[PDB]
Amino acid sequence: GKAGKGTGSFGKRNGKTHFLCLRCGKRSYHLQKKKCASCGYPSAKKRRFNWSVKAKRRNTTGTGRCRYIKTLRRKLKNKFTEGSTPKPK
Amino acid sequence: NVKAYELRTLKKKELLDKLDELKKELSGLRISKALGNSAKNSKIHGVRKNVARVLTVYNQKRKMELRQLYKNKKFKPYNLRKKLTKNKRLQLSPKQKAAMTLRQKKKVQNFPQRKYLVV
Amino acid sequence: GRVIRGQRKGRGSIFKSHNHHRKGAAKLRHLDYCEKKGYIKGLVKDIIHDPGRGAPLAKVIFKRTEKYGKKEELIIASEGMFTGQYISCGTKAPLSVGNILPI
Amino acid sequence: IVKSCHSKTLDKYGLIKYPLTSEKAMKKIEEINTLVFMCDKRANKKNIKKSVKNLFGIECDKVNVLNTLNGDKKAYVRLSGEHDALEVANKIG
Amino acid sequence: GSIKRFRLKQRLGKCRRQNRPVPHWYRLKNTKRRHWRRTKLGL
RNA sequence: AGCACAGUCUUAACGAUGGAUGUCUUGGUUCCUACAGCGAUGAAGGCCGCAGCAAAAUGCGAUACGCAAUGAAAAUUGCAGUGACUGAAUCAUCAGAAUGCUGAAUGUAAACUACACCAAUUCCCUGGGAAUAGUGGUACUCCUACAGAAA
RNA sequence: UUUGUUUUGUAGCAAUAGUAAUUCGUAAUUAUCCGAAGUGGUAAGGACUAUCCUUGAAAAAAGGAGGGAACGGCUUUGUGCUUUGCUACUCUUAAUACUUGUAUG
RNA sequence: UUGUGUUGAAGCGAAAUACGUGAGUUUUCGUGGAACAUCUCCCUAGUGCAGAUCUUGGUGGAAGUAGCAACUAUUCAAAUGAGAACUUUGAAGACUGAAGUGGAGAAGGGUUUCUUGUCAACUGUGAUUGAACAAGAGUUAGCCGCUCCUAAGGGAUAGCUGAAAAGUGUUUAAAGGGGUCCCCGUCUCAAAAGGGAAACAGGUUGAUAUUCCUGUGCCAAUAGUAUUAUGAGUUAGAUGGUAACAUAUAUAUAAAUGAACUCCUUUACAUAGGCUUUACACUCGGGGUGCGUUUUCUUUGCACUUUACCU
RNA sequence: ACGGACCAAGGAGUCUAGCAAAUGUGCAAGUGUAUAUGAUUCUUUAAACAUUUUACGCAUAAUUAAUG
RNA sequence: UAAAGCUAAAUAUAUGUAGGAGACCGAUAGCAAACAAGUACCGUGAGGGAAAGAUGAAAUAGUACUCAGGAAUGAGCAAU
RNA sequence: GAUGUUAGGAGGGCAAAUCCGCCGAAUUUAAGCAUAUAAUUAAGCGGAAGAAAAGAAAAUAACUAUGAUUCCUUUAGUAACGGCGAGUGAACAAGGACCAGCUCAAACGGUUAAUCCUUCGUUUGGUGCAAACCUUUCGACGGAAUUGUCGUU
Repeated sequence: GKAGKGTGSFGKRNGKTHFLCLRCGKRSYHLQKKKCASCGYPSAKKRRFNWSVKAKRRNTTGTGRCRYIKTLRRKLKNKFTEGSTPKPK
Repeated sequence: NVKAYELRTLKKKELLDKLDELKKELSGLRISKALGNSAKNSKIHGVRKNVARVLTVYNQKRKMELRQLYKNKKFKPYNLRKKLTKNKRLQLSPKQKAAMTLRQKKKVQNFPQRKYLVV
Repeated sequence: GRVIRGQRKGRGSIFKSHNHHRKGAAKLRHLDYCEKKGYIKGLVKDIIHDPGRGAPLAKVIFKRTEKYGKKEELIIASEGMFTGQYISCGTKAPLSVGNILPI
Repeated sequence: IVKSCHSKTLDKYGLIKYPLTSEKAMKKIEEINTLVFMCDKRANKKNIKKSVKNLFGIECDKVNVLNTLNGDKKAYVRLSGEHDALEVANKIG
Repeated sequence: GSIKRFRLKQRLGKCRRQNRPVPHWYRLKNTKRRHWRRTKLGL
């Protein structure tokens, strides 16, 4: 009819199925089944797949800040004992 | 503008008092900035850095005096004890790795590797 | 071919029973020493319609024997039983319409 | 785990950011004896009441709060009739 | 809608904040700009 | 002051449009070499913030485009402003301090800044003196030791 | 301490507010805001009648009842109980003071 | 190997009494402004384009052409402005016709809202307009909602399967609460239209209003001790009516003993049909007030004449 | 009959393994020094240089299912 | 001399990090990305995924002044 | 056995190029196709290290014999497998890199668990400015252990 296959039905496009997914922050959290389509947030694992190199590489490590590992880097070459400070003037 | 070495000799009381009055002056500066007044807007950076400095000195004093409290005692809190890598923490001690049974200890002691030459 | 309609029934997705307004399962009293060696009389407090089935059910109130209180039972009503009637259950219950006896 | 640094919970300096001086805020002071403040989002009615009490010698009658789109909380603070809202506004600017 | 969650409202405020132009004094030395009607933020 | 018909097509000169060509190159690619785990001591990832004027990127975490310390060491600047005549301005190093909400996420939840229970908690002086509704803890499985109940 | 007869009040809210007017420096004064009815449009309620091989949610929360466990106060003997001497006491709302971590939202 | 370059290299445009048969080579002028060649011999390859409905980019004739056609309809004068058919004001003619381009909301959007500027692009004609651009500002709740409950149902725990991933969810659960030894008992999420503690009126801004102001209320909570005060009851819990039942009016109907253990009620429910009551709506007549018609007629036509929640 | 409106730039028998033929080169009943080692070589050099007088491939002999 | 167990080296490394190179590519090439690139943007979602380098030695030489225009702009006897 | 917000601890997730287990195709080739091939591959699940895994003969040979594992040259496109079609395909010896061997069980020890752990103390000296760190052996306590720790081979 008037809500036919195309333009008519597109008028009823409200009520999204997906939302923000607190873990990824990406709009893929399926609201009805409470599960992220991008990372599977309720599950403990990350929902990666080897058949999508693109998807792997656009969210692997190093894509973000690396808030801690980047600090711990170069301590292998310094080899300072924890709690040590440079000798004062 | 205060440097980090001259206040290193203050007690915690006046250290906190200096922090408090410095925060109050920063708050006044921010109030003026929010108002139309804008002449003093450039001292906000200096006051903020002074707050950072006094906080650094106070926290370092507190941490050192807390370590003095758990000197030895073998049961320091987790933050006080070492923060190596997790697997380094779980690694066997060098003594444990070098530990040997009496049988192989006496074998090694009685027949060690020897240095020698040839004609 | 594809899965036929009869096959899809066992999946139990839309072929589950429409049971929202059912009043409960129709069961007699659980076997008890009273029922084994005597009569226990329950008062049929009400008779109601269970939307799934055609036979009316009977809300019957028994008095608990192990503790003070009243227990509620839903028993498929027999033709001719009426609210306010006492039905006896057990071996020694008299043979009359509505009573529960061993065969 | 023991903590050595002094607490970083939000005190008055940081709970109350600055007064609001927009046209609406400025008008409210003379008419309805109220002051408009900008606060950090983590504040609440009790936090704001205690903060203004111990930052300025003012006693609160009631606080109304809203969350702006700029990431802060706007607080309409009605002063009691014991002390008017204009001389305190003059005192702080 | 008129009724919103706190996180959604803060996200809307952040997206509005990121829509401002480059400061003029900085231009003495932007492209990630959106219009509410052309490109929906979908979030 | 005057004269060319118009259009269509061809040629040359000069220009428009366009961005080829040449020349550039703080980029890529491949090989060789060397080292190599991060996480309940809370990771990777995601949000949210942070500058005097500040959107992005970069950096950082309520001490928030940076603190302290160490080496260098006079600039830093768009304006404003800050600096010695060197713990000061700026780099570099980075061991100390600090490191928001989350996330394995782990008190219960989650399109909630929702709701529990247990210790009240934190700070200052050398037993007091203050301030705080704030702060910690509480997942599941398992190991070692312990406890009092069970046959 | 009862029954008949008047006045008052839009029953309090309430006119101080609104509304429509007339004036006055340009913010104030003044007057009105009351006598009756009809139609049945919408909504709700009530008391009913009828229909079903269709009988048309639950829980949080709240209430009623059945039952009858416990029993004054001041002092005292003896090992909560028996006891001696005296009687003005138990609940309920509100307010105040102190303690309690800061004792409304 | 041996050369060319700021006394201008590569490239490019036009060329040449030029050479070759030809791919080409070499020169001139102009432009260009920094590199270029090696034919001495050889090495190497991502090495030669007219096409592949080839790929990417750019540009044509079509062509100032098709077209700018639903929604009946515009006109006069003035203001602003560089500029006005489509900005504003006044007048007129009309439309929408309470099943409305009128008021409120939901989903969705996310600042489009308001004010002040403003016109590079957009607003398929214009444009001084604007949902465009710029700078500021704007969203106030114990009573409106969420938050709480449970539904269709989702997740999870115990198990049990499975290499795990996962599948099911009490299938041998020793699984929180209560009084004071016992009783009850998987957890958690899922409704902004279901259930549900409690608010009305007037006013106020440029933009918010059951949220602000004024006034008047209502709901929930209010720990322990001690004082007062209010009421009852008692020399261990009141009283009327035959009855249906009623009674505490203190600022305020607050108190009418009551455990364990139980049994109910409310919450709490379909559809159709008419009858009836009330409120709101509409309408008629009278009184008052203001306005309008008034060549003629008109004791006239129109507007106002109001009263919330709570007690 | 199909593709081609126009122009620029890009655009397609290559690389490796293995065999043969052809031709050039070295040595010749021998040929190839494999992996690896040494050595005042260590920008180039990841290449060049070297190999205490039955390693291995191919060839030097064929034929047979095969003992041979 | 099975049905028990440990063990370095020679070995591999389309990952991360840090170095050094090349008869490699030279902005339609080379990674998708020489740049604010897994960015903008598209899809409910899984995912898809660009375009975009060059003034000059020096802008611490980025166009002053005049005229004409409402302005954009244009012109100059003016100007780096 | 339970139960414990008893004391002290561990696991969980990310990351994968190399590495270790499982699970597991089809495109393709055969000029069709079904065994075969693709391939003990891709996808899927799980688990580690700077390497992993393998490893100290229940091995090979048949010789004048060799002597853990791994890797390189080769054996060798060979023996063999196969609608004996398409295709597939090792091992021993030989030359090298490297080179490393060991311990439980079982045996033996009872005029004596000779073992081990937890907690609390003592000093033996040292590098650090400090923070911290390395050595140290005398205990005492509470346990575990004869349903078997330790010593010998």
